[PDB]
Amino acid sequence: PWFHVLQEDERDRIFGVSAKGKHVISINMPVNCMLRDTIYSDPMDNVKT
RNA sequence: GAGACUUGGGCAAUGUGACUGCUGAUCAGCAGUCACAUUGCCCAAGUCUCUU
RNA sequence: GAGACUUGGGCAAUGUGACUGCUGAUCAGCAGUCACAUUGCCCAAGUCUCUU
Repeated sequence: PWFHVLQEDERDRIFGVSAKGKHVISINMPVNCMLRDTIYSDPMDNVKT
């Protein structure tokens, strides 16, 4: 899986004010994989969790 | 070689636990220096007025 | 000399400004290093099947 970290502007562009200090990441699949769409994460602080 | 099992070897992926340094951001607490401002003590110094 | 006026300078208490350094906390992040797990691939032979 290809994970793309979402910077601050896209965070509150797609999510609420909670995405200010709490990071958001994305999940991206190849077309060969069943999913051809992206998956987004819960706005939350540390990337590890 | 393949199908499967037995053991071993090779590679890879991903995750987990621990350690040593390295910086980042924010916040509190402390010291020192320099400068400006207020008025006064204030003498120097020139000008000017009075006058010495 | 008195006074006006100005430059020269320290001193006086007091005010504010700018800079560096010092200890202390939290969070995040980096580069290393060891230890364990699963998954997948490959190969070897043990066993047999299939095929050259």
